Amino acid sequence: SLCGRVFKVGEPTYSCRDCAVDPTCVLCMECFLGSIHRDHRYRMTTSGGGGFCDCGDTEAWKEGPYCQKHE
Amino acid sequence: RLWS
Ligand SMILES: [Zn+2]
Ligand SMILES: [Zn+2]
Ligand SMILES: [Zn+2]
Repeated sequence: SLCGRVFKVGEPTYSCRDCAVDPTCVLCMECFLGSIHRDHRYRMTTSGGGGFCDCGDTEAWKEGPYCQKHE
Repeated sequence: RLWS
């Protein structure tokens, strides 16, 4: 019911510069584009692999902790 | 979180 995605090599990753609690907080593309943060200032990277999507971690986001799929 |  929640995301829990582990990033794969080459996978696009997004952080909301406005809402992230700190610079380690990130979303997969599915969760980013299904969240409020698609209309905010963001930082996109291409993943080296490993790490995980923070969708649903209510302590990672100051607003919009979930996307529309996982709410 | 990002892996680093
Ligand atoms: Zn996700
Ligand atoms: Zn999600
Ligand atoms: Zn945001």
